[PDB]
Amino acid sequence: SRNEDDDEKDKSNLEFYTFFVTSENGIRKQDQYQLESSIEAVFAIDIPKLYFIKRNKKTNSSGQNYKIVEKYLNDFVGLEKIDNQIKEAIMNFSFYLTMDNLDEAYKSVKQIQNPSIWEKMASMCVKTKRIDVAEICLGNMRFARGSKAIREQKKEPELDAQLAMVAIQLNMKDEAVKLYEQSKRYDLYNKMLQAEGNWEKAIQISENHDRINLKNTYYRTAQMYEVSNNYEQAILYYEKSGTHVKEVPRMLLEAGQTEQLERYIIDKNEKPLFKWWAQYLESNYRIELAVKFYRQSEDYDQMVRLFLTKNDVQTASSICSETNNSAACYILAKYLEMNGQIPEAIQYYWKSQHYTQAVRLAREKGMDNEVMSISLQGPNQVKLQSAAYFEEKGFKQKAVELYKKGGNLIKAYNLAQEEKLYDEAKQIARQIEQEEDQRNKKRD
Amino acid sequence: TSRINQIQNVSSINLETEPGFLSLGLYHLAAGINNNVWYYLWLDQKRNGIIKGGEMIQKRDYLGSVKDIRLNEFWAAVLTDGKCILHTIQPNNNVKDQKFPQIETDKAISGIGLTNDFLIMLDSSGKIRYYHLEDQQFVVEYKPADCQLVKIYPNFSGTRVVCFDNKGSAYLFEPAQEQFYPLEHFPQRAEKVLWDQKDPNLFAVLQNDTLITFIINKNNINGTLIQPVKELLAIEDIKNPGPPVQTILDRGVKPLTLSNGLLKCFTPSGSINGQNLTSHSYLGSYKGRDDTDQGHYRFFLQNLQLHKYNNCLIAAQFLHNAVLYKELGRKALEFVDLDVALKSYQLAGSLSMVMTIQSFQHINEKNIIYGNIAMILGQYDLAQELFLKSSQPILALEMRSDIQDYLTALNLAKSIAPQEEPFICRRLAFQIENQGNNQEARKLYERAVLNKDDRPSDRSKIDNHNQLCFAGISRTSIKLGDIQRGVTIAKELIDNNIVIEIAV
Amino acid sequence: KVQSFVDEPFLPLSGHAYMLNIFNAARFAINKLGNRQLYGVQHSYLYYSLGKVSKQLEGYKTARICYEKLASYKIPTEWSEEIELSTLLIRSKPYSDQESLLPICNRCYNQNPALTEGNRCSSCMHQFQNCFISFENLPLVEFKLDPKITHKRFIELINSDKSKTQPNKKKKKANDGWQESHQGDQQVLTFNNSPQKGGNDNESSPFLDKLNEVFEIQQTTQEYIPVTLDENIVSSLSIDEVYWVDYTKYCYTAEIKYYKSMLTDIPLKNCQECGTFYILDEYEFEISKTQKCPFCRSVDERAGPQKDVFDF
Ligand SMILES: [Zn+2]
Ligand SMILES: [Zn+2]
Repeated sequence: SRNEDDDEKDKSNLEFYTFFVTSENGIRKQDQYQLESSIEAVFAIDIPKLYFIKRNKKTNSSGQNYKIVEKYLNDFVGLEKIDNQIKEAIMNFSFYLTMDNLDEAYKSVKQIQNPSIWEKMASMCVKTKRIDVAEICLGNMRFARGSKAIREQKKEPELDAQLAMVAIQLNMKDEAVKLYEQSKRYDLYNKMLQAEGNWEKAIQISENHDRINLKNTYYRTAQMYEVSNNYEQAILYYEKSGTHVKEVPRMLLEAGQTEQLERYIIDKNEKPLFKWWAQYLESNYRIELAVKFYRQSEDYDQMVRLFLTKNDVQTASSICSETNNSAACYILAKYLEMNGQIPEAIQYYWKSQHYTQAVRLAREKGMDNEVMSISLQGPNQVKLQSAAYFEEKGFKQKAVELYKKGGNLIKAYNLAQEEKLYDEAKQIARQIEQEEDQRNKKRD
Repeated sequence: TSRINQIQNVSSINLETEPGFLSLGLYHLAAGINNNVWYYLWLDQKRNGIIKGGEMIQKRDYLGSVKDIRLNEFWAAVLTDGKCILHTIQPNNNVKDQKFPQIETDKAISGIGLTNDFLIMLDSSGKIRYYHLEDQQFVVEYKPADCQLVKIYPNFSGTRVVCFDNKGSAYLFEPAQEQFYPLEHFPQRAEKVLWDQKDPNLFAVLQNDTLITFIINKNNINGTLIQPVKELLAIEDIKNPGPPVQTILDRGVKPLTLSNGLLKCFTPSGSINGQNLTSHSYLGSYKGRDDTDQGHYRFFLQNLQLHKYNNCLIAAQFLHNAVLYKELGRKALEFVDLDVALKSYQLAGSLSMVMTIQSFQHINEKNIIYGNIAMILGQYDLAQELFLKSSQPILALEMRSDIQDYLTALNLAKSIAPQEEPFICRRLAFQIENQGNNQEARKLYERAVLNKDDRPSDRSKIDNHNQLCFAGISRTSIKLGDIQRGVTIAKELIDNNIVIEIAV
Repeated sequence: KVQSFVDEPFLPLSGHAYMLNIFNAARFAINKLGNRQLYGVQHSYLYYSLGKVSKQLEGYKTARICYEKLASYKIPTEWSEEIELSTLLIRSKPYSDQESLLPICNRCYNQNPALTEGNRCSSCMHQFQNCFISFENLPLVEFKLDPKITHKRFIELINSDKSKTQPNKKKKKANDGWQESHQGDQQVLTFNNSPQKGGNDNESSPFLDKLNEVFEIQQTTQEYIPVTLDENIVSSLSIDEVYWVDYTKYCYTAEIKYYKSMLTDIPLKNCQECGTFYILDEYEFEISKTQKCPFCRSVDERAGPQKDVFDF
């Protein structure tokens, strides 16, 4: 949308190019400069400065004047601090870098060295897309933070990403953005845009390019809003974020706006919110409201727990008879274990589909019909344990029957030879030949 | 006195004798005259609700005088000139007296302190003892306790204690660490110390005419900071010790307690003044709607003094000056306030700051963060020492190699982790081809080659190091006239760009 | 799990089973991780939760150790005073833990401290096992099979050996071991400060004899070598107790691990899709509550083939 028209006012049609010319390498391009529309003509060329002619439209006279404008070269922008002997070293290093003569340039820079000179070194190395000299220079800054960034960023297949990271380290964001666009990399650029501050632009870039880290961007924007104390914006971007069931209560209790949390939970009308609020009410000794919100959240274990805290077993029994929850029956039987209510405890354990505990308790206490009834509907392991217990008991015929109805039929066959019966033995033989055929019909 | 700017209804308790000592508890009231002690109760424990009149539960008589009386909620401590005793207020049916404290010395307890569950007794010999109420045991004992003890003042829960000693000295004691802390810049005639219920860090000391405020800091880097907060009007010009802030108190008035930055000043005709310390007074005076700039800078200065970093951040965002942003970010970073420092640095306009800040917020380890903050902010040797004190000295070795000092880095690498000797040696090779010492490069590269050829595992890194060291020996032999070996080893090596550079 | 516990404000009077489960989870995580400081964990929530749960459940030694560790740690100022107060309060409590809670190491029959480096005991070098739902120690031991023996016919041979080792009263080793255990019984208990040595060797079986001989060999060598079993012990075994873990669905031939349960009364269920152990009680309750395997994140076996084209 309209990114090519309004920028032509200050842009001219003249571009400056710098070249080093020698017999060995012929002609090589060194740097490019874009001249503004205010620049009228090129005056001359000098090593430290470039001079141009600039129109004076603001003059009220008929004849517009022209002034000289002095500018620094790309490799000399920023260095305002005594430029007497450095120009030779900079020119020599650039000239040797045109032919990539590494050692000659290194030995030319050897004799002086300076941290500002080293950062200009690194900047022009980033400009010329060289990595080894760049990392050597970053070693020569004594800039530990940039080295740590190098170390954490070197684990990347794309070298353009490393170049953009070094550009961030040397403070020019436009070059890093251009490099990221060149490498078709957006996630690192999205992270940089999120960091620098323009959150909405990062959201737009993520949604039109990545759309994967959109939830992360929403969460980060919500966190930023929370830092800015904008509670409404924070909760809003929480519901637009992936998770909002737990972040909103945490921020509300951190701020202490209990009434705002109450309005929010009433508006949402969600079971986890009811559970959280009831838990908090129980924490601050509001038993009745906690019970009401538990009822609104349908957590029967909590009502059984609370009624067991006050030894109000009658209402817990009524609730477990009405709702018939499994875990409520389990915890009620757990309480009855201490309360000396073994029959009802066993019945509730059987109801709650907790087979082995009930069957083992009844085996110790000596109940016969209930355990076999439980094992008939139970898994194979419970069947085996209960019927082995019946082998240990005085009657073994019922153990034979429960093996026959159990998952081990070869055991029933072997018991058939052990007790040397005929009718039940022939029925077991029919069953075992049926199972042999069933196994043989699977795959052969 | 629960509410502010108004006093709730008073409740009357009847008496016939006039006591010279008064003590207040959560539920009871103790009135003590010479060898006579009176106890009063409201309702019967539980929750008060309606309050009844004074009830005479038990009149207590003593052979000696009642020097001091203390009463927290459930037990009571009575002092006599030579002996301390305990009592239970609610029950009188029990016929078993409390276990009498003190030892065969049976000397007068110089300092007594009651907390919610603990009793501290300090004797004239200079020994402090901690006693559990329900267990009746000496959990903590500290006999030496510097030279000699004079006065004691504990926290409301017993976490901290401050001891005033001879020649007007002061010390801080923590039972958990069992180590003393000397104190500095303390008046020699201060009579009492008042803790703050809002924050345990802040407390106040009452001189005969002046009030001083002190704060305990444990989040400070490599230091537990205690210092009198200063007053300053300079525009970040000077950060050096100066006169402490003093609050002017009226003549013949005693502040009862300090809480939430409010002191319960008591003045004649039964008047209670909340007032304020002259450090939070301007904090409460500032409103922040329009105000001015000098006032806003003073508000920022006092917030920085009191470490109220949220107010510091808002004061910063009001004024877009970059130097104030940098100073606030540096201070927040030094006080391990990562979020505030990140926000301030981002408002300043730096990305290299926030990258490392976000990287640091990942790690929750203690010494690692302390060393990382030190090495980002200021000196590097202290960060190396902190990293050595940590459980990851490899980070310290990497940091030392990062500075490329190579005088301490090699020694440290040999000391802790000598299995990384090759790589760092290679770096020295570069340095030894930087200084022009061509001959030393040969032996350094040869030693590195032998060291990496000794270990055959993980052939990828070994091969990369071998190629780089072969390039090094080739170039240094060409530079030294050893043409044959250099050109040969250039022939066997396969990496094309390196061979091209050597040929160049 | 421990974070879902800690972010929820704790109940002053909570269920004992919930507290025990939280303590077990925290202890297991601390033992397994230790010092790797991996991405995601903060090492402070675990210690704080372990300290609180131990204070609510005695555990004086573990409470003291974790409180010292947290003192070496840095925490928000909301918890420092509570931590120091709890430490000074627990200073008066008796030492030597409370027993009946330390895990029991199999093939050692000794009691070990809750926090023992990378989830191994001091007596031998053996990796522990836990039910992921409850984080409770399981009575399981590891054993290997001979390379000559192939697993496919190993199954049928052990099935035949279990089947023959019941009616035929001529000669069988299993009933001989059972009768020897019933006849002779040695049970000795010795008390120490941290450890407890349980001399329980009543069950005289060839497996246990080979196990104790191998344990003495490893003690002599001061190293760990997994036990290798021959055909006789393999024939002496049964079918229900073996809980071999297979990775065949991912790789046709990579490895296979074999485990034996000392206690046959307790039932164990092994999910082969994720290869994880569970107690039948908790696993059945979770399956009834939800038809998805928790760690496996797969469909339940009882349900039908939910994997259709639409889901694909
Ligand atoms: Zn062991
Ligand atoms: Zn699974």
